[PDB]
Amino acid sequence: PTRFKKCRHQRGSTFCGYGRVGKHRKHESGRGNAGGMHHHRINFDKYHPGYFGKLGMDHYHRKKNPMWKPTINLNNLSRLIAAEEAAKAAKGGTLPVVDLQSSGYAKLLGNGHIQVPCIVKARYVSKLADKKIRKAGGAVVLQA
Amino acid sequence: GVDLTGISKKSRVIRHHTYSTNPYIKLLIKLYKFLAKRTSSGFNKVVYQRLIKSRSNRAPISLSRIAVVMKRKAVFTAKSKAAPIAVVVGDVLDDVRMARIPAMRVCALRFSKSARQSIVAAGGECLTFDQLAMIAPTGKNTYLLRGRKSGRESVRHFGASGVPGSHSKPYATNRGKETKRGRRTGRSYKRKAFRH
Amino acid sequence: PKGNNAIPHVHQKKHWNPCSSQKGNVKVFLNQPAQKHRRRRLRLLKAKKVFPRP
Amino acid sequence: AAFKQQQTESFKKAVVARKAAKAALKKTAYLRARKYSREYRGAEKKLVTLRRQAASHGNYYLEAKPKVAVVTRIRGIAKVNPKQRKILQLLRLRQIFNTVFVKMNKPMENMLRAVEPYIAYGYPSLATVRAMVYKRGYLKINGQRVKITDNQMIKDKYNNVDIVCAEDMVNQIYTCGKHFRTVTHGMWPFKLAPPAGGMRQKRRHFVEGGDYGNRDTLINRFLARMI
Amino acid sequence: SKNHTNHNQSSKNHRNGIKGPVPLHLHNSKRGSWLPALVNARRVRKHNQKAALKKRRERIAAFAAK
Amino acid sequence: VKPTVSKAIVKKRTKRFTRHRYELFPQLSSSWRKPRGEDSPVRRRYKGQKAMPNKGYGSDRATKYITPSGFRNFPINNVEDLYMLVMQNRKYAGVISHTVGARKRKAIVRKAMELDVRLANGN
Amino acid sequence: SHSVDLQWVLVRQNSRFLQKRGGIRMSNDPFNNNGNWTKRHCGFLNEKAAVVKPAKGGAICVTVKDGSSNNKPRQTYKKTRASDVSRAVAAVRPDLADVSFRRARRMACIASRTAKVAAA
RNA sequence: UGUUGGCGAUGGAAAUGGGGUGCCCCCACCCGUCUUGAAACACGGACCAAGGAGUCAAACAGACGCGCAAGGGAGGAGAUAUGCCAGUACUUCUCUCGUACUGAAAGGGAGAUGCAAUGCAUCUGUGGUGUGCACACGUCAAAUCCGUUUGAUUUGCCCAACACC
RNA sequence: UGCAAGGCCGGAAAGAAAAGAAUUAGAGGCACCAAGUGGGCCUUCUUCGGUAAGCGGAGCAGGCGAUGCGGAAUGAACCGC
RNA sequence: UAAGCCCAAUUAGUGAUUGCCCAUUAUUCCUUUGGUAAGGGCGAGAAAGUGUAGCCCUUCCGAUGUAGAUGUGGCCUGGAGGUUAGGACGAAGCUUAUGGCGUGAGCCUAAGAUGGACCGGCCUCUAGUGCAGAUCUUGGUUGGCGUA
Ligand SMILES: [K+]
Ligand SMILES: [K+]
Ligand SMILES: [Mg+2]
Ligand SMILES: [Mg+2]
Ligand SMILES: [Mg+2]
Ligand SMILES: [Mg+2]
Ligand SMILES: [Mg+2]
Ligand SMILES: [Mg+2]
Ligand SMILES: [Mg+2]
Ligand SMILES: [Mg+2]
Ligand SMILES: [Mg+2]
Ligand SMILES: [Mg+2]
Ligand SMILES: [Mg+2]
Ligand SMILES: [Mg+2]
Ligand SMILES: [Mg+2]
Ligand SMILES: [Mg+2]
Ligand code: NA
Ligand code: NA
Ligand code: NA
Ligand code: NA
Ligand code: NA
Ligand code: NA
Ligand code: NA
Repeated sequence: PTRFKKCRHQRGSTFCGYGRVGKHRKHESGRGNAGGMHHHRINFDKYHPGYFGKLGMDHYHRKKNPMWKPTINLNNLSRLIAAEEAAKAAKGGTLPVVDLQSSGYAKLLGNGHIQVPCIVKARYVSKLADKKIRKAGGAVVLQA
Repeated sequence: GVDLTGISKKSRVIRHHTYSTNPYIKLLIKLYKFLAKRTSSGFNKVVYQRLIKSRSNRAPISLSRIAVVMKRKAVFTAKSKAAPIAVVVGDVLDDVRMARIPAMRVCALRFSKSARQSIVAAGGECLTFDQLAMIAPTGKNTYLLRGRKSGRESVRHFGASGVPGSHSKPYATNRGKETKRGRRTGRSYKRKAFRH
Repeated sequence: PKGNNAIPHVHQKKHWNPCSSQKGNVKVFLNQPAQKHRRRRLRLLKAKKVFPRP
Repeated sequence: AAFKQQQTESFKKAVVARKAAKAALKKTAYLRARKYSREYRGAEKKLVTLRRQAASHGNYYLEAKPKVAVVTRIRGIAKVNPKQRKILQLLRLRQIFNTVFVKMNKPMENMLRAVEPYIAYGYPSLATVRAMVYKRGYLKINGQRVKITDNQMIKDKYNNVDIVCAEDMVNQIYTCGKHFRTVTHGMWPFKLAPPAGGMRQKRRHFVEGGDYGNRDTLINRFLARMI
Repeated sequence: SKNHTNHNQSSKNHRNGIKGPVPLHLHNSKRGSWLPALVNARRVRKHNQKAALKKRRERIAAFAAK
Repeated sequence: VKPTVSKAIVKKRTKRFTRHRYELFPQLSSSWRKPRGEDSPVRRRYKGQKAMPNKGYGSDRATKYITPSGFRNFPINNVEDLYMLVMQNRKYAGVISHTVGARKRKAIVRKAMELDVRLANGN
Repeated sequence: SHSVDLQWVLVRQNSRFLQKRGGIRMSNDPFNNNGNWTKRHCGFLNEKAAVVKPAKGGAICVTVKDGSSNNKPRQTYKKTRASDVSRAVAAVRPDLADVSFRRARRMACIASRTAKVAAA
């Protein structure tokens, strides 16, 4: 809305908040990111360390679909089980089955304490996750 | 003329009234301003002060944190006394990382649907502030709680990233762009990770 | 006095804006509901014509 | 009507207690004033006899050094150095013709010596202290400037069994008692009028024919035209 | 076109005052000190933490039992 | 009806604050504009110049908005407007709007006379 | 379910009964005994209400909202010396006694003056 | 807070405030600008009307308002009320930002306690210490209409937050 | 069982006397977002260059710039405020 | 025989205390406005309240300012969604020794011996939204001048 802007508060004041000594002029420092090495060096070096240079190897035709690999944690595993099966679950008997690749995940990581034993089907798994789930009472089955 | 130099630098910036547009918030403020004026308790004064604050200064709290602090208070309490009422001026959100919790009475401005369901399933009650004003008009036997503020992305961005000792994130949309010069010793220099 | 902002890459340095000297290069969507209505009407007519085939 | 009856009964009980407290405070103030008057007379007489005894034998009598000073600001707020500005702020003389009582010890004398061209000071008398408390005495109550109008305000402000009336305040200030700092810190700075009849020269020392500096017990005539 | 002065600088510095130093008990880091003593201090701190946990457990048990 | 009595009205200032130098240019209006010239004598507060409005010229709140008759003005547009004035008789007087016609003005004046409501521009 | 405090918060700033002319705020409400725009006198939103009105001849009619038939707009208000009028009002609303007393006196005086100008 | 006179008897009245013009005593350099400094022998300046200058889009950030919350939300498109209606009502699938980071890369990937030295056992749980709202339990002052307040402090748990590990 | 370091437990405490033995228009700490400015000039003391200067260059503080009012007949900066 | 210069007094060797003139300063009284504000209440009168014609009463302190920042139930202009109203018994526009109100931007009434068909208040929404000066733009006028 134009009625809330600062220019409506400034009608009658000649300079509009820019001063009589240093006026409001077109481009007093250059256009764009000009001068990042000469006269804007302090700004660049103190707020954006690492802007200039090269690092690492190249990869000419990157495709992200072969690189798809999302992750989920043991203490988060309960989002993928329905409430009734979670209540019915108990170590030593019949456990719920979780399909990570159908739920949208690829790798199982092992942070935290597992809140319910279950059988997990995953493409990948880590050492700690495998060990912890085996101790809890569930199991992990590799899929493709 | 009186010499009062630097006397405006003693002035403090407080709020004193709410910017919220919520009629129910206004009704709650009307109740607790009266209570804070006519009652000697400090609980009412603190609650009134926190109802006036902005949304960013009323951070949400978690069910797991509520359970943990309540248990740590309960271990050292007589076996015949009753547990207190957890009070938060803010929202209560759920935690999927904690499955089983005790039965607690909680009062808050808002509950998630999942938080409400979890509390009632465990065996507790979700109260409102007008119900609290009738159960505990002075705030006796209550636990006043606050939610966590650090860990917000804005807080982690505050500062200058290129001065020694500084570990704040830069404002950048490409994650691989600002590495190299000023971040690796192979380039000109690397900013120091520690300073006394 | 540029403080702590991002480094901008807004990419608007060609003659896309139509003015007194430039034709422009823009595309607006102000005919979206009209075209949606037209498509639905055509589909209904075609189904009526080819009935009883799916 | 139970609430109204309880309220009116409580109020009827409170009024009589207020009257009784007034009655007791009056007697306490009377007794203290009488004893202070006796003490002043006795001290004066004792000094007189001691001086006469020395003079008869041909020795000298050395008087006790003054313990209290009264300081007033005679210059306005313009072109003041940072150090002297801070000293005047610490002494609570931020306006012209403001007055305070200070202890005349070493830490305060070395402060008064550094702002001399701005002040006039000297050693007050009982009449001066009494007049400045009765005519132009104000207290600090909840951060406000309140004029002294009865002894109940003094009692409530100071909350000390040694300070319950105005004669207690006068005695403490005059004799530099154990509550000198409490009594003087609980007061607003005195705000006086310009001296009727004029000054001499605010730019010279009193010894040179001007106004600033220490003028001993001649400050009383200066203040008698300002209070 | 090149001039230098220190005229208004003290007043500017004292406007918001010269802030005093931080108390010595805060920001009392030990990084960069003598390593042989640093290592022994770390071992003692670990033992102290274990002792504190045990003491709390004992307190809890006593309160529960009596 | 008579109004409620009040203190005497003081009116700190009666003259108006007019613009600087509007008497020399026909196109300048007399309404007040704040002068912002660097060398302006009115802005710099010289001795013989005209004054600028302050908060100190404000009027006593006990008598603010009271007209010389002792009432305060409330604008009315028809007959039904008098019924909400009939209860605050000694505080408010009605002012008939400029654009109400003669036909309606007759009825308004008659009703106000019956109800004992004062009209500031009645008839 | 929706209380008078909530309704007042909702309508305090704009309503068809609020007349803000000049800098003065009055009330057009037919169930207001004062003309003031306050929650006490806003009789169209209160649960109980009573208003004194002039009736034919020299009669004074008091209209009372008991508070039981609200949500039935055609049954919300049932009709009915100044001391008697005040006692009638105080049954419904004790805090409406003085204003109703004064309003009854004013209505009687208006009737007498109208009879005077009728004779003249 | 009363008392005594004058003018005013319904007029072309009297009175009190506004408004207009003249006069007397006093006060008072010409506006806008740039400049350390303008009344300047420094630039612009005969009169009036109408017009005349921080706006639209797009990326990011901080503060404030609102909805939902370990999740939030589309967009494009479709379906039928719908055949006044460029609006409103409804929607599967997906996509995107977030819940996890780190390495040039091949790649790897975060709980606590106890006992031991890809180890074993339990799981209602702040990893520890210092400074720390409210609440609970004691104690002492001041004031008191005697009912309680206003203060201080001891201990328990300490929420948010900061310092050291 | 000496010294060093980190803790637990218990005790004392004019909570800082007396000797000129402080005072305070004396609430401490921590962050976030942004403007204008980056031509200065005068005076008191101290001064370097220059014959000197209403000249050039510095140190400490106060002013004008950004400010009227009362005085020095008049004056950016003097005296009082 | 200073109305000059250097000293010194205050009504004069008679005996306690200040010759007198002038500030946007000091003291005091009245009014406004704002607080890091402080208390009380809930015959005409009182609203549980940031901000108004302030809910009502008492109390204390501050008040200038260029470049610059911020606030305002602060003023004004063209249009949209609502609500409440006016007009041939005279709308908009225009004129003023027409007063009243407001610190002010401004609002309102009166008279027209003006006009002849449209338009006001309040709550939200919206923008090509406020002029004294740019050797500003377009139109009209003007002194010089009954002159060269
Ligand atoms: K320079
Ligand atoms: K006026
Ligand atoms: Mg290379
Ligand atoms: Mg985090
Ligand atoms: Mg800069
Ligand atoms: Mg800067
Ligand atoms: Mg062209
Ligand atoms: Mg003199
Ligand atoms: Mg100018
Ligand atoms: Mg992250
Ligand atoms: Mg300048
Ligand atoms: Mg100002
Ligand atoms: Mg300005
Ligand atoms: Mg337009
Ligand atoms: Mg005229
Ligand atoms: Mg324009
Ligand atoms: Na600039
Ligand atoms: Na200037
Ligand atoms: Na310019
Ligand atoms: Na000028
Ligand atoms: Na600049
Ligand atoms: Na410049
Ligand atoms: Na114009």
